[PDB]
Amino acid sequence: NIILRVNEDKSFLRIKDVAKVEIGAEQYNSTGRLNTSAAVPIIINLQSG
Amino acid sequence: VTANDVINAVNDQNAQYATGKIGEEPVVNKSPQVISITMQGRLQTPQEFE
Repeated sequence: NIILRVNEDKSFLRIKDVAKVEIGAEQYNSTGRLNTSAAVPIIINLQSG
Repeated sequence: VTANDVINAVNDQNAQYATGKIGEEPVVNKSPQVISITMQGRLQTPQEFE
C-alpha cells in the first residue's frame, strides 16, 4: 500500500498495482545439500593463531 | 555555463554504476546461462571529458 502517486480522482496508485510484494530471500544464488537432501551449510574458518 | 554546472556533469557522466545479471533466479522459465551486464561509465581519455 505504499503510494507512488495520487491519480487526481484521489485514487492512490500503490505498489500493489505496479508490483507484487512477498517475503523472500536476499540472495537466490546458492544453496547447500547434505548427502542428497537439502541443508544449510555453516562453514567455520579458524581465527588466525 | 557556471562552474557548478561542470561539476554536476562530471559527477554524473564519469562514474561507474551498478547493473545486474541476466537470467539470475528466481525465474520461472530456466535460462541456460547467467550473463553479467558490464558497464564502463568512467571516461579514460580527455577527448571523452571534452
